[PDB]
Amino acid sequence: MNAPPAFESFLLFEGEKKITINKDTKVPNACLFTINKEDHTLGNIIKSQLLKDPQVLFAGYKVPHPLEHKIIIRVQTTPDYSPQEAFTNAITDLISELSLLEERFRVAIKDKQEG
Amino acid sequence: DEITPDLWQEACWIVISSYFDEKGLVRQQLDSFDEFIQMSVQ
Amino acid sequence: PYANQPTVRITELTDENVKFIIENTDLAVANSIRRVFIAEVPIIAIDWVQIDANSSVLHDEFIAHRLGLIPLTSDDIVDKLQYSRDCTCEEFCPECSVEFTLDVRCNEDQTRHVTSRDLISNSPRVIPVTSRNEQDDILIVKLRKGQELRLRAYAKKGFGKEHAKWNPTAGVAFEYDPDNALRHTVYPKPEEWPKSEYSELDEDESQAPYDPNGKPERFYYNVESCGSLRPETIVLSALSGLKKKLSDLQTQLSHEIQSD
Amino acid sequence: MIIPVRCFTCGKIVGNKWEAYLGLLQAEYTEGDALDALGLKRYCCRRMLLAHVDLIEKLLNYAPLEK
Amino acid sequence: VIFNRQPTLHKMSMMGHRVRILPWSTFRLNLSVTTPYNADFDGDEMNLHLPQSLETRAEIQELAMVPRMIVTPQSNRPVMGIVQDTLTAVRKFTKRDVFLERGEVMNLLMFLSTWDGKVPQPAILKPRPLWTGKQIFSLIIPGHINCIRTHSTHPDDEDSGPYKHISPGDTKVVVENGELIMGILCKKSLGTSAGSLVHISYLEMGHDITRLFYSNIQTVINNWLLIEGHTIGIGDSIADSKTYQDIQNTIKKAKQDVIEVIEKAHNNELEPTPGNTLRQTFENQVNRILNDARDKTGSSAQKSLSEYNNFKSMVVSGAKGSKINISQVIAVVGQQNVEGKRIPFGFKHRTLPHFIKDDYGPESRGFVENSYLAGLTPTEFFFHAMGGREGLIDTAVKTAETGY
Amino acid sequence: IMLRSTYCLLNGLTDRDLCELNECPLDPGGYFIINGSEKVLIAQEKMAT
Amino acid sequence: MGKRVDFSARTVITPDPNLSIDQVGVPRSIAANMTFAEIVTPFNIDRLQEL
Amino acid sequence: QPMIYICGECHTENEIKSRDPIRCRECGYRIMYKKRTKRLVVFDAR
Amino acid sequence: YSLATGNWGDQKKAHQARAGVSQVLNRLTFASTLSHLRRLNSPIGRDGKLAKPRQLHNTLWGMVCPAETPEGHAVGLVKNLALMAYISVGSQPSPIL
Amino acid sequence: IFTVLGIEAVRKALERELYHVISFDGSYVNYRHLALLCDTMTCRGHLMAIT
Amino acid sequence: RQMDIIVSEVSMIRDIREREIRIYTDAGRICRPLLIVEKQKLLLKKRHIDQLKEREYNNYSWQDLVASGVVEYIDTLEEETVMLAMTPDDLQEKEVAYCSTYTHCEIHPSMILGVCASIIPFPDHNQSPRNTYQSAMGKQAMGVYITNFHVRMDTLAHVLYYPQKPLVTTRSMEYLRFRELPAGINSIVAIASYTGYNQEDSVIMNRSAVDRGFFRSVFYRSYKEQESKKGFDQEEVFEKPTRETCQGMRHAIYDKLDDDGLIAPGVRVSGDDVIIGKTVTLPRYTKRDCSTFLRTSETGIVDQVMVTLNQEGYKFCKIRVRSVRIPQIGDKFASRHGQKGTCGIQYRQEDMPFTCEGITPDIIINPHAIPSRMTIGHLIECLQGKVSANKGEIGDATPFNDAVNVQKISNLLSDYGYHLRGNEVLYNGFTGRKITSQIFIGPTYYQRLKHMVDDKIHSRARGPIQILNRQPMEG
RNA sequence: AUCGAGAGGA
Ligand SMILES: [Mg+2]
Ligand SMILES: [Zn+2]
Ligand SMILES: [Zn+2]
Ligand SMILES: [Zn+2]
Repeated sequence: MNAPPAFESFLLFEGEKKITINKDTKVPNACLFTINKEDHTLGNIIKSQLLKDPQVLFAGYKVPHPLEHKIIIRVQTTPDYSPQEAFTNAITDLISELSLLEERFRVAIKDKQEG
Repeated sequence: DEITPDLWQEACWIVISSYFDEKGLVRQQLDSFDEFIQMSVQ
Repeated sequence: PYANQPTVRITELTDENVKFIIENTDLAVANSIRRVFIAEVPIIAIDWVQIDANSSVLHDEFIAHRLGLIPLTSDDIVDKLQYSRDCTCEEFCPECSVEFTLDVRCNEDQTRHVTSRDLISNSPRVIPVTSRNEQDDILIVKLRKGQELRLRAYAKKGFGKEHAKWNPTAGVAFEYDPDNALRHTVYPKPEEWPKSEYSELDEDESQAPYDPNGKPERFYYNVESCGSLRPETIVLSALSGLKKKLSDLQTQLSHEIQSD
Repeated sequence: MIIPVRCFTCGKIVGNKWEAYLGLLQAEYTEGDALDALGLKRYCCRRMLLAHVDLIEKLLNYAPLEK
Repeated sequence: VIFNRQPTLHKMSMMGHRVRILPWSTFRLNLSVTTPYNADFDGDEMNLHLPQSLETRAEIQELAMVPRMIVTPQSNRPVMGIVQDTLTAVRKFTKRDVFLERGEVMNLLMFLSTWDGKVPQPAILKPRPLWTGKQIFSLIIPGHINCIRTHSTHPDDEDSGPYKHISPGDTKVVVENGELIMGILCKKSLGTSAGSLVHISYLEMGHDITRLFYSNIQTVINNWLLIEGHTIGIGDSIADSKTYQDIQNTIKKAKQDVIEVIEKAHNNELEPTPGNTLRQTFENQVNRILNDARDKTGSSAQKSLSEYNNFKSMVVSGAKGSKINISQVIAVVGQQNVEGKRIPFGFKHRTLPHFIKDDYGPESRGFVENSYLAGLTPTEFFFHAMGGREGLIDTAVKTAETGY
Repeated sequence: IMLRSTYCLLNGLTDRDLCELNECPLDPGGYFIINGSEKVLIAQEKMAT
Repeated sequence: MGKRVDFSARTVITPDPNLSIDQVGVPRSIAANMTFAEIVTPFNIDRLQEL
Repeated sequence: QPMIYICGECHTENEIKSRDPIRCRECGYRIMYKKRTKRLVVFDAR
Repeated sequence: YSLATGNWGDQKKAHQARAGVSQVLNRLTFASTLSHLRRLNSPIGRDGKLAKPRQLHNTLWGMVCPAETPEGHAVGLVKNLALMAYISVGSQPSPIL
Repeated sequence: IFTVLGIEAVRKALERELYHVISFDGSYVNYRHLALLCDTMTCRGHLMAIT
Repeated sequence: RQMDIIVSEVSMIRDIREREIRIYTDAGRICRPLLIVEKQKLLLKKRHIDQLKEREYNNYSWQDLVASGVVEYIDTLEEETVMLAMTPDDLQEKEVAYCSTYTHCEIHPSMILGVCASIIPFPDHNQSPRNTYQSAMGKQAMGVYITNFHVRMDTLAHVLYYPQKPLVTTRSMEYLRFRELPAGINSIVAIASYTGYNQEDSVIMNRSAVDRGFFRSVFYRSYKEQESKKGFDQEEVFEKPTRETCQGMRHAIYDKLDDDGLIAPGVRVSGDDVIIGKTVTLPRYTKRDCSTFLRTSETGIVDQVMVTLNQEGYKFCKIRVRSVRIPQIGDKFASRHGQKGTCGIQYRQEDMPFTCEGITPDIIINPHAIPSRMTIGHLIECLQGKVSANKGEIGDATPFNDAVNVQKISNLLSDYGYHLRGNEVLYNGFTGRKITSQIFIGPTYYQRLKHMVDDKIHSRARGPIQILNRQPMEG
């Protein structure tokens, strides 16, 4: 009667975009990234990778409502840096981490199966 | 001869089982209706 | 400001599970990998049923739900198949789904077990795990003499985020800091708690001395496979899918920075 | 009414273990030892086999609608 | 919309809400606004009325909206406060030894709607930067309100001696310029009573700011409780063997004193007190032996509790339960009464066929000397069922006559 | 006729025989079928005579 | 003194920590079946024409 | 057009037109069941 | 008629007749069916607000369940047999006399 | 009290007794509500029962 | 006691102080069986238990136990003259003898409970109102109400997909046949505060478990109809209506019906659809539509269609429609301890908290439901169920059993590598961090109750009105 | 459809 399709949590509706960037006028050099059809899986890793950047002053995320399927990520950086640049570098670092982890897991399987 | 305490806790339940093997749970309904048909109508 | 250099150490590898340790990574990365094991590793599962005849004692949705939960070998085929969202065909085609037939009738007196072995596929690579060449076959329904079940299923690509039938795992054990050194748990009575299998403490000592400067490193995983994929294939798919989500997010991010 | 396919909790397949479980039980295994023989570690899967009531066996005592 | 729950007892049983469309097929309510409706989520249903004109919409917006309904004219005090999980968790959060890491603090600041975007200076900068729970609740607290309260565990002899303004137990809530300077928040500070932080927020700040205050407490504290967690199990119903054996010694006093009194009455050694017959004096004297026993065993169980105990955690926060519940779960369930008296002789001079005739002892007349963890004996079970039936009858019979 | 009573056709039937009439062997009986609707008589308290 | 009314709905209530105190979470089905008569103006002509 | 029914007693295939009293012609049983339709109902195995 | 409607009495005296006898059997779950078949009823009248007939009397021990009772307007008026409780069917006194 | 002392005495005493009933369980009600009830109950020179 | 001229149900009360001997043979006397006691000794010896053990061979039954003078039915009025031993341990010579002149003994005190209260595990560890509320709610729990449900055309019926017998049971359920037609599922319950969606008597369910069939049910609804030929003035008939002859035809399509006017089994039917096409001859000419529609907003599948003749003998049709009910937010669930609550939210397996071995709870209930309610039986059942699942048992939760207390269960649980009190370290599903509090988790028998939100949700905006007063209808 | 009855829910 009122059950949303299970694909709604991860599929995107037409005309609604994956990520939206919004100044935060609160404080300088802060942005809100509203990411649609993602959840804690990406929000947590992006936030923690951003917390590794010493030029990031604030990094946080929230799922505003569990029944809704978007996350907000707030990023504040130092004035010489940009929250968009910080977000990009965090994603790049996560990708490189996962590529390295994948290659090393392949090697570890390789070794386990043959010795 | 005597049921000792160590056996009691299944002696008793054995007894209870026998009761429900004989009577059931709706024995009052069936007995009442049976008495009504065998006696009360006549 | 840059990526971790995680290392991996696989401590057990069977056909049933993989037990490994990731070391020098963040807890968020470890938990996202754990979550992707369960929710974003695609496999093949029956997601469309057509009951042509069902005289069994289980109604049609019961049979359909039961068929959806049978694991299908998805090892090399899942990467090749498309989502039916992405396929340019009609309802079905061999590029986005796999056909199954089942047609059983109990003639003898004596109860017929319609099992996953009766699910006949058009694709030899995608078959029920129990049917793969020990463990018995998954029981779909028991039929009495005169009862009959004839149906036609289609199996599609999906992941556990849509339905648990596309979840390839049969339990993902995840642990870190087996000795409570970070004190992320606070035992009222630490002596009463059993030791972790990964604990490295003498029996007199209940938990490790508190580490003020530590964080979570060295996460222990035991990924058990339901059968559709190998456990190492589950882990490799999980890493690829998590990565590759991050790549899509990056692409959209670049467009959205561009457009401003 | 019939053995579930997956464990409700973890998703381990238990639908191929009911018949083997019963065979082990008539072979004079204890329920725990039988569950150990089938590889059900976790008390969720042990719950699935140990608490199952095979009602389908009773539903098959009725003649079907068509001969 | 107007949102209503029956029975509509007072004006807070119908309040104005703004609609938020959400997926599934239930009416989804905030948890602070459950107390005004007397609503819980065990199958309760509620009614939504949609005003059909701008006239009525403005009327409900300006008169009946929930933030305008925070303080009731019935008892000049808030009608909604902080409730179960948020209250247990804010009690645990504002303890003196709650230290938050940088990432945890940022995670909690994501859930503050009224946040100026400035991360406060941590209370501890070295060897590690650590924020305190009071430091974050200070950000939750609105405006510049000032408030003095006392935590429920505040000792009564602390305000006299030294350490009045530096409390060893972190009781004596002091909020000053909108910062929680000190103290553990609880029902006395965030509940529905008069002079609490929510009341003072409504009086000093408006209803909008107080609405945001409620929402912010709930969101921040719930997302912190995701880290802290709260539970209850068997371990919270256990006491140490010292305590058990103290309680058994107390009960065996109490029975053996009641036997003392029973012989005095049997030998006519007992004289009435003024204003009562000899029966009624004996009954008083036994009931006051057994209430002393129940109170003493309850005290023993209370003092046995740790500050990891979750029963205690929910009782200090005022979220749920009372000390008498802890006593009944751990120490002794106590005397079962029917119509304000001990169990009556429903048989011939007997409460049950398992007792001798004319047995006024504690067992016979419905004293449950066991706890709920120990388990009741069959006679205790029946007498307890009798007392509980009295409660059920009262609940089911008072309604018609109060409603009339 | 009350079901499973002495004058019921299900009286003395085995679990076979009940299933083979499309009856549940675990059905206790004790009720009437009036116009296809299963009716149960509730025992009524009264003050002894 | 009391009567049945149109434009009313009833259903089971559920917790939602992520609503403000003045919010009520409502289903699509109730909201799709309940309506509000909004007057047309040049201020709202376009929006109401989509609806 | 035929609208064949099944007997509740003897499980016999048998055709019955409208305005005909319902009675199986094997065994005279009074209760009959319709056959499963021949349209195509689809189930998502969920 | 009387078993179909539950109005216990002549159909003409449909208001002097006492309803609630002969209820529709609860077939929700097996426990509901068993309990409904072991249900007792105290015709004091739900309107009555005297608690005395609703109290759990000491003499219900072993005869009536101390717990199973509706929590609404009939609390303690609708009762249930204890498991080994058996209601006597009646007998002839002539052998005893 | 009304018969012996009069309408204002019974107004006061009725306030007192209602306050005793309300506050015995530790509860509190704003005095203006009790005052309004007791004034409705005595404004016509006799004891007006709420019936 | 010899089964002589006096039959067993005859009550014989001697009032001694007043010199009456009152003998009762009439009907309606509630009585119960009790073990007779000799000087201080049960008449029930081991020979009786031995013969009872082979009850299926030597046809030594209860009724021989009664005939042996070992058991006696005692009515309420004769209990006033009886001195009962609660257990044979009361007969045992003590340092201070309480009675020393007992006449009867309880077979077992747990027989004071009825059918629904005999389901409760550890009812003597709960507040009594909780036991009453469960005794009420066990009658709304879904299960398999009867084995031959496939042939019954009940107006309403709920059948659970996967009923389970409780892991923690009482010895009375062996006679209630609860093991054979159970009405619930053993769920991995964690009592925790997780996201706030279980506050105030609400539960958080595992979406993945629900996907695997957890507490899934099927709802069967039967529709009657009969075509009446009461007189030549007007006659009804089942037949696919037509737009040209029928007058009161709704705009709903009648294509799902067959020639005979009856829908076929296996046809998916949505709200307001037609399942029986019935037309009544008039005095849009010479026949008016009186078809049977589905009860609105149901959306099931026609399970089966039966046709027969009623008593007077016109056509009579019964159509059973089948609707799968998957648990969702707002569905009511209950344990066996009065702990009821609706589903507040459903999280997937990766969102739920997990143990070191990746066990997620099926249900999460709020700890604030325990303290005021004092349902310690819930906690003891959870702990016993953890022991039973780890041991391969069924736990014994019979009410008054001194061979089972919390300590001995905890000692058993500590032997399986678990914290003895049933607590476990859980990890946050969203972040993977350990929860600072160790959560109490284990198997507990839960019940899905008939009260589903989809049968309760209702809305109105200018619908039908009552004839007398032009006000909205009722219901 | 109306009336009544009963069983339930909060
Ligand atoms: Mg409620
Ligand atoms: Zn395709
Ligand atoms: Zn499992
Ligand atoms: Zn036939």
